[PDB]
Amino acid sequence: ETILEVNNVPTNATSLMERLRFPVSAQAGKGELCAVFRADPGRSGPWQSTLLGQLCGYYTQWSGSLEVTFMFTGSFMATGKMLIAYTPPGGPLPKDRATAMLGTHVIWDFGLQSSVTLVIPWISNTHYRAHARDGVFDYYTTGLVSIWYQTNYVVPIGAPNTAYIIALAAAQKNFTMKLCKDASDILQTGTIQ
Amino acid sequence: GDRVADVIESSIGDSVSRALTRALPAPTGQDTQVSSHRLDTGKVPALQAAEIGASSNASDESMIETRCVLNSHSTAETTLDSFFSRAGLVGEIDLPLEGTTNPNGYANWDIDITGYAQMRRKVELFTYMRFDAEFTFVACTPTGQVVPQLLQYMFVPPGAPEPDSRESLAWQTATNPSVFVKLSDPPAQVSVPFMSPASAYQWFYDGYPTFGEHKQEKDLEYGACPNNMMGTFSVRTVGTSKSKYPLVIRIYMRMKHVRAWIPRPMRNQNYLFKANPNYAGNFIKPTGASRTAITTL
Amino acid sequence: GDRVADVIESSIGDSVSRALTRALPAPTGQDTQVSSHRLDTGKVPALQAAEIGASSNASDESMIETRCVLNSHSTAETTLDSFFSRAGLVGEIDLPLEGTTNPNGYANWDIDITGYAQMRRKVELFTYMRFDAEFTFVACTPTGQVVPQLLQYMFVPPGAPEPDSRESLAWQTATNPSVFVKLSDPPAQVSVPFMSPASAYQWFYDGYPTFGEHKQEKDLEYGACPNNMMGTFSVRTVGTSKSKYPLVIRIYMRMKHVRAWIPRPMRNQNYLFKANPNYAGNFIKPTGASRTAITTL
Amino acid sequence: EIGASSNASDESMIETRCVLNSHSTAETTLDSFFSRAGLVGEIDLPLEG
Amino acid sequence: SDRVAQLTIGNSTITTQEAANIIVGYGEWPSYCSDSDATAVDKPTRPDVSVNRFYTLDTKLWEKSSKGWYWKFPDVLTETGVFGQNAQFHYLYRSGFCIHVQCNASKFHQGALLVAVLPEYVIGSVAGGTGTEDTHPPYKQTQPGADGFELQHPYVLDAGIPISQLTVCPHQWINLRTNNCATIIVPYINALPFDSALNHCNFGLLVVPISPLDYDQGATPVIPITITLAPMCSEFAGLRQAVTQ
Amino acid sequence: SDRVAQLTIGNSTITTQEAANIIVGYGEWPSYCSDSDATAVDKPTRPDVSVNRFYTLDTKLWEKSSKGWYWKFPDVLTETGVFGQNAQFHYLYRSGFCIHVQCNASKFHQGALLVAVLPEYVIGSVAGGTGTEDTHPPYKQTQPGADGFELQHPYVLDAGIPISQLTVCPHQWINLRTNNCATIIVPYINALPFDSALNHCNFGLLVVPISPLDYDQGATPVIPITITLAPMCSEFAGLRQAVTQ
Ligand SMILES: CCCCCCCCCCCCC/C=C/[C@H](O)[C@H](N)CO
Ligand SMILES: CCCCCCCCCCCCC/C=C/[C@H](O)[C@H](N)CO
Repeated sequence: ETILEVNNVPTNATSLMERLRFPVSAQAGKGELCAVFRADPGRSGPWQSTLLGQLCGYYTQWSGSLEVTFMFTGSFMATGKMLIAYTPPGGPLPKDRATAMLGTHVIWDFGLQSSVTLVIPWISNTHYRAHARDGVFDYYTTGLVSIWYQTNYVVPIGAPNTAYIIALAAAQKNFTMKLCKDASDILQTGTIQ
Repeated sequence: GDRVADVIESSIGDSVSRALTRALPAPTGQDTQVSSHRLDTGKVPALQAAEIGASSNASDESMIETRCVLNSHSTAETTLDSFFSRAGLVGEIDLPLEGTTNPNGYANWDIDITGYAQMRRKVELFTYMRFDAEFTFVACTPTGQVVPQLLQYMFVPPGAPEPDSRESLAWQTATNPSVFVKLSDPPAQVSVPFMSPASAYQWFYDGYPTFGEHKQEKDLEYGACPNNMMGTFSVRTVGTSKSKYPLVIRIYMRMKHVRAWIPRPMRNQNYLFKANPNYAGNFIKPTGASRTAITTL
Repeated sequence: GDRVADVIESSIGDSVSRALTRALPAPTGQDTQVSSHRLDTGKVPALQAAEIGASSNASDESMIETRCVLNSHSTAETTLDSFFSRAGLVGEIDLPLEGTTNPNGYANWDIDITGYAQMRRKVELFTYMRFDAEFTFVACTPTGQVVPQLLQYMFVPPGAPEPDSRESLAWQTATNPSVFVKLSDPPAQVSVPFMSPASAYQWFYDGYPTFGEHKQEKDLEYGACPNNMMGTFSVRTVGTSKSKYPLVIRIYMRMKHVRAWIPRPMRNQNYLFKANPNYAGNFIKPTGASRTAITTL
Repeated sequence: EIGASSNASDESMIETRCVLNSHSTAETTLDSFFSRAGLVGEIDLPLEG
Repeated sequence: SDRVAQLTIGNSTITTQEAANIIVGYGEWPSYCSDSDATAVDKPTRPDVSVNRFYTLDTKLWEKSSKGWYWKFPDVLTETGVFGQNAQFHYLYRSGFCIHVQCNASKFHQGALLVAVLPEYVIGSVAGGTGTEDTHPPYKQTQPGADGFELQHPYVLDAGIPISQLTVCPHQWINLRTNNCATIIVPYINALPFDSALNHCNFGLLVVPISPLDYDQGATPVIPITITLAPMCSEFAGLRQAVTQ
Repeated sequence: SDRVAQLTIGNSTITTQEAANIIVGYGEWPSYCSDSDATAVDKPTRPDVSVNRFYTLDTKLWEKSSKGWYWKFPDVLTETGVFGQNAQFHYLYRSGFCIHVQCNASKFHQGALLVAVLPEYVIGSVAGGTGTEDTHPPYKQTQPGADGFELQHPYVLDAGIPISQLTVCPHQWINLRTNNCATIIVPYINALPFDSALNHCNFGLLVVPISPLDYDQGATPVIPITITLAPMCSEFAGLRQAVTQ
């Protein structure tokens, strides 16, 4: 497990560190949306911060199921429920929670166990997936993950109103890579000397 | 637990393929048996019915009076390896001193074997193929002479950074396979495995790679099979300065370890585009030759 | 043929109902065992959890010090037959000499037992019932005297022609069952089987009988169960001319061979309509009696 | 918090079929990853310089 | 343990950490129809994993003056996903259900909910106030859909039947001090082996707050209530074209 | 006998009295995917009787100057009944087919039809007549739907491939002198165990009149052609919300 950068919005040095977590807070109880990200490990995006993603950048073809673990770092007195959905390839981004439940999903309940595991099953037409990118090669897309509020983020008097969530990513025991190649990014601008 | 009769006796789940036909060895042609005259009613092998869709099965022994011939003609030369394991031209790369095509001394060639008619017609007799390959690189100047020049070939799998100049950093080839060879040497020859994410290459693909609205700009996606995109082949002249000789490179491919599925009709029109079965609409010609009348030769 | 593991090991088709509970004989009340004091930690039968939805199972022996009582009190009187096999009034038919209700000397009474509160409250404790019936017809004049008059009762199953007059041809009863009886005789008594197309009568039906738009006119269909429509009961005075005495008929029903399913809460409001659970909205009263304060009796 | 990767599998979360996985792991070994040549140094021998 | 649970069926999973066991309706698990009880002759369909999954329908707000709500089955699902498609295309229907109700608050909130399942829950009207009018409930009241409907007289449950005796039906309590979820498993309840999924409703689900919600000013005032449910052992028969209602 | 046949599957039945046997595509019956060939991990659905039934799509008129038509699979069914619903709701798809073509006339009519099945039938364009233009077939030509599409150059089949060699594909003839129907059974043809039912089309069905229709004035001039087909051993996987296209 390594930290996954779902919140890869900030870019300046004074704020690089909050790309490692994203917040939750009390809402109006209408099934609001929290975050979305794709499920390609070797593609540009959130997965580039993981060891699995960096290593898969060296191989063109992969196959296997992934796993994502979310850790809640609120106060002990805070409760809530969330819906975490995986949309299989071919479908657009869900517009609301009612549409998003129709995919693979898990209901997360805050308690003495801080973490939950969302397993991204291997659902594909081919035995292996080549590395797609922008353009017509996206026919090997993997799908989407979105996190929706289930009930609310309820907190008593005297505890903070905003809490942060840390996400960790890895691969399962059926994961495999193939066709070793050079990595896409070169960490040198001139002569290293 | 199954308790209802329609589930107990159900045939759902049968994963085995019922085969009506089986393969039989045939090293030589079939022999001819002795035959004699026949004068009887009710048994007629001459009359058939082509409507069913089956080839007529009347033989020599049932129609004319024949002798016994011990046929020993081999069938070894018509196998898939014997037909396909022959090298042929599939691509040319030009490296002129001055020009607009490859002015910098480097070139990228996307690997596809539908660029030349001789190979394309042979390979498109089938729909799916699974094979290994053998590539050969013959390099010479436009006048055909051999000169002391050092070249580098690099295989770039999809997803790797494509070189953009002769001094690009991608030429460090820490992971990509590469070949350093001189023009005075014999041609370079390497062996390439089967690289498809699927179980076979398909030369025809009736579909689009992505969802969405299929407008005019998003129309070239028809027939574009992502599983036949096998990367790029990059060439360059080794050196920090410009080369002295203009060079032409021809690539020859030889198949081996071949398996094929689903034969289809052969092409009878001139080719126009790559990965595109379009044909000249206003200039359609017959498959064969013509004659003045049907009653004369 | 099943060949895939997920079909071979599948649990689809299990038609047997897994029962967590079983029936045990209980002819008398349960005995009381001797108990003594207990002074220990970790074992507490007094504390429960009503959130689970289960009745608390602390007994006498676990809370107070008790003696041994050999309970021999029978439970025979609370059975379904003992509770329901008692006759009660379910319908009245009036046959006046002059009037607007039944002016012709004949009447049709649709058979339904939700017309009288005493029987309706008892029968509506449950949702489904399957039973046999016993009907009794007590006939007398409004002053209660018995007179020499001959009557005919006819049972008309649904689909049969309903009589329209005292001289209708339907009274030939070639197939319908009928009873000819005199008022001077004892009341008529007949036995009726279970007649539902389903396996039980349901007193509540959350649905409509037909498809279509559910507008204002097509709104009474709610709660109307066609399977409880058991036909009509027709009465008349035998004769070609008008009768001499005005008569009143009371029908009494007694259940037997009873089975019941799905108990539900008992009614606590006054009834208004037949086959209709409506209640007076502006006049809601509590289930029980009230008192001035919670700390006093 | 313990520092261990989560060990929930496919069979414990969703309803799955039986797949006979025969995908080799031979290509990710240390030799397969590292036994490829690459440039490490250049030496220049000019006539004047 | 007993307070922690995880329910997985199809491609969905529900976890909880404040459970209160599981109630099995009338001590019976859902099951298929046997050959001695079936009456129709055509072979029914059993789509299995595509319909037996958890569906989340909607969210309701719990306030200090809320009276209650009810949902009708399978009217809530007659228009959701593959189950809704099969229910529209087919004439017959047979299935059980697994209901999960979510409602969470803090340790400084209080209140109690009664979650019950009442078969053949016919809704009565107020009969025009005085009671001389023969009215019937309108469409939005008898068949509210997946959005539910609010009780007007929760003391009588809109049928003239006291709520104090609703616990004779399969039920669970949501007491914020102890638990934050409820689960009831309902087998198939009917007097017929198969019935229409569009005309007939088998049961109704009641959620009535017996103890009012109360908290101190400053705590979170938005306490939602969520309903999640999954059909079990579904069968369909009598295939024809689709009908809207 | 051989000229008489009856095909029954699901809740449908087709009878004929002028059959010409049954052609089995490549000598193989449709079958389910095995555990050693499957690659996805979730459990697929097998709806069985609700999708494996005969669907009648449309009727075409045969004239003296008709050129031919083609249909794409399973594009013809992507929007018909429970099969269409399942194909829209799911990501993956796998099935075979059973095609029956109806065309009848009198004993005084003549003509011949070639009914063939060509996998991966990519349709090419005329490339602007001269051939210097890079055109691609539009939507109504590549994916005509359940209404079919008419050939423009039947001698080349709109792909530059001669029709005289179309008999290497599974085929039957409709010769009005002998028969009035054709049946071809196609297993699953693909290089992948599962594929999309909306983006990818497996094969195309060709009906080209090789011998022109001819009759004497006074006989019936309206000779229709009908297509009937039934999916076989259907599987679906990757359930999500429905997508229109
Ligand atoms: C240092 C080695 C340089 C030589 C690189 C040659 C590698 C060739 C890549 C594999 C070629 C696969 C054969 C053809 C596959 C696809 O079907 C074609 N692209 C068809 O378009
Ligand atoms: C000559 C015989 C005349 C007597 C006719 C009495 C027959 C009675 C018919 C069967 C009664 C069934 C008992 C009640 C069934 C339904 O549930 C009720 N109608 C409820 O509305």
